[PDB]
Amino acid sequence: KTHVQLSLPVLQVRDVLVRGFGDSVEEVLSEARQHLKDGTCGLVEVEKGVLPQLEQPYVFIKRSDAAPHGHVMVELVAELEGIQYGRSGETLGVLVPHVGEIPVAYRKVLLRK
Ligand SMILES: O=C(O)[C@H](O)c1ccccc1
Repeated sequence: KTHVQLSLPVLQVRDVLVRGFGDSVEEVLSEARQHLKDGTCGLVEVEKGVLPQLEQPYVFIKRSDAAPHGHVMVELVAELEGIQYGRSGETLGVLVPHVGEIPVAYRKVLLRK
């Protein structure tokens, strides 16, 4: 399937133990996609002071369309040193590895895979 319904645990930035997916745009997009497949991906909602507490390159989920079965359609966009790889809509948050942190909420998304 081209899209997969996922429920992403929303984590507080100060709880996150592993603050990015790796060291290159290509690696972080690869690792994000793997963690989204394996159910080991969390979402941090972006506000003032969040991104400097996480590791670049960043992986964002961004709205790809204006929401089947409650699931917002999203795609992945990476960022390194102020350059974005991908073009998409509003940021829903930044993806990180999930290693057992307790979430504050779930974000229902339909991920373009
Ligand atoms: O196809 C799968 O195994 C799975 O749906 C999946 C989820 C997220 C990204 C890629 C693939």
